[PDB]
Amino acid sequence: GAMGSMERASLIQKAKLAEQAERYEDMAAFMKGAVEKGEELSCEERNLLSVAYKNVVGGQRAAWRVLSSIEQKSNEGPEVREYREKVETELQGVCDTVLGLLDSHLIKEAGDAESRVFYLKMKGDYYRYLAEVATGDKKRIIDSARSAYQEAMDISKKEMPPTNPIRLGLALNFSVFHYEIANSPEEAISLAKTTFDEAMADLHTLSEDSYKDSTLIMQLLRDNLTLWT
Amino acid sequence: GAMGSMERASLIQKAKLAEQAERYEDMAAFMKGAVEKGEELSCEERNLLSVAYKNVVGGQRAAWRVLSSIEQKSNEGPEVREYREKVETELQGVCDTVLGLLDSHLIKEAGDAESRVFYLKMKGDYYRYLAEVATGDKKRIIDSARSAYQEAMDISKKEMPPTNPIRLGLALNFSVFHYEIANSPEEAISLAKTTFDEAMADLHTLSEDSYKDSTLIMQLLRDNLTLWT
Amino acid sequence: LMFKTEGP
Amino acid sequence: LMFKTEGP
Ligand SMILES: Cc1ccc(-c2cccc3cc(C(=N)N)sc23)nc1N
Ligand SMILES: Cc1ccc(-c2cccc3cc(C(=N)N)sc23)nc1N
Ligand SMILES: Cc1ccc(-c2cccc3cc(C(=N)N)sc23)nc1N
Ligand SMILES: Cc1ccc(-c2cccc3cc(C(=N)N)sc23)nc1N
Ligand SMILES: [Cl-]
Ligand SMILES: [Cl-]
Ligand SMILES: [Mg+2]
Ligand SMILES: [Mg+2]
Ligand SMILES: [Mg+2]
Ligand SMILES: [Mg+2]
Ligand SMILES: [Mg+2]
Ligand SMILES: [Mg+2]
Repeated sequence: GAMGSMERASLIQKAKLAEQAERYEDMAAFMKGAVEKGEELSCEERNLLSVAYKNVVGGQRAAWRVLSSIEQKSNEGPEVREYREKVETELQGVCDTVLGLLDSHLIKEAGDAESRVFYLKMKGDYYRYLAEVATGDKKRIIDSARSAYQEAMDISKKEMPPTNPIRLGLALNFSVFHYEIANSPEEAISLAKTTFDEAMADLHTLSEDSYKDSTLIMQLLRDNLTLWT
Repeated sequence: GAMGSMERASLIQKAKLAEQAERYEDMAAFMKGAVEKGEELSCEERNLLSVAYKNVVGGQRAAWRVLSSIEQKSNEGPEVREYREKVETELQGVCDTVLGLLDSHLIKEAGDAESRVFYLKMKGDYYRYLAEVATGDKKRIIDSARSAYQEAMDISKKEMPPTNPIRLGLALNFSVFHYEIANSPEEAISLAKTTFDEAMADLHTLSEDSYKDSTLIMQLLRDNLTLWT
Repeated sequence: LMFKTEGP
Repeated sequence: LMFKTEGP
């Protein structure tokens, strides 16, 4: 814990500043520090944690795909493979760090549905990112993602309205998992359709501000369905 | 030298891959490794070195300006100042690293005008970035930038055509130095005008490909003149 | 090409 | 606002 000497509140404040400065590696290190204070995270703090690591790992995933593509082109010197391995290793270390925060001890202390579903979604996401680069224990990684996503689905279906943005973002990502990772395009399509339709039928209950949040994610479901069908 | 065990050619190849992956911190570390092999750099290699560090320091400059602005707003907790100082320190370390490569020993071994002007321009640029964040020995930093830029100008005026893209990019940056750093807007305007006009009168000598390179930088001179007048 | 997932 | 300088 490099951040062990900084106040929890200062870490959160600095995470917000780093976001404004587009310094996402800093943002993630600050939020890791906050998590390691051992207190549960608020809604805003969970989202800061997620945004920070999503941005960090997103940069690594984009680099890995560029390099993997080049590696494949030259296969149809060791340098492309070596550098792809370097980036791959850094990505895996980021995913392992996020999964370690969730395991020690965010998930076990999350009793409310909004926190527990949020963290289980994250666990599915970061196993999915590991699965994207995996070859050998790819099967066990895939099943770890599936299991986390499914537990999050089961809770969100019992505890959250169908328009809840966390539930919608969960279903969106689990759908992509099904399509791209588990080679289950029909499951992906069914999940996205059923999610969209049940959300549609619940929008009448929402305030204008909730409506905006939910319909934004529904559009992402529709966007994928359009590509998939 | 973390990169001391990698071949010079592999470092260059990996710098090019990192550029494709938009991994500019990696790109700079690879090019620093290549410089530290002690051989002179080719034209392409100099540009790889410059692009890499320009991207790294550009991200730090943008963050510093965001944070400096926030710091000022709250002045008209210590966290904004502390984090601005952190970023500022990281920026200064990058500038110091680049200046150390130029001093040990790129500049002293650069005998051709195209290499010597390129490196002296860089030295001016990285002193300018230090000047942007300086307060106290700001005067000595400013004069170090001025001196490097001026030596580059003197050589380029004796040894390069007025359309040479290195000469044009030098004059562009020295103009901005004059305007923003040295508080000499009239010098900045005169330099940009005289540079543009002498380049204009030399374009007739260029191939279609050289013409494209030169006129691109002339447009940047014109863009600034439009803001400045 | 990447399909839409949640967040940035 | 920043004035144009050379490169990226
Ligand atoms: C009190 C509160 C504040 C913000 C949020 C929130 C919700 C969804 C996304 C998101 C992204 C954020 C960011 N990029 N900083 S904050 C945030 N939720 C709350 N309950
Ligand atoms: C769906 C959603 C997205 C963002 C936010 C949000 C709320 C409060 C502050 C804040 C700061 C942000 C930033 N600095 N990028 S996003 C954000 N809330 C939501 N319900
Ligand atoms: C042989 C050769 C190749 C490339 C260049 C070159 C020139 C100006 C800008 C620039 C940027 C580059 C990059 N972003 N990789 S290469 C490059 N010059 C040469 N003499
Ligand atoms: C003015 C100028 C800009 C770029 C280049 C250039 C040349 C050869 C290769 C290459 C690769 C680049 C990249 N991968 N971004 S730029 C570039 N040459 C020039 N004369
Ligand atoms: Cl490597
Ligand atoms: Cl700090
Ligand atoms: Mg405390
Ligand atoms: Mg590997
Ligand atoms: Mg079918
Ligand atoms: Mg060798
Ligand atoms: Mg300082
Ligand atoms: Mg006047």
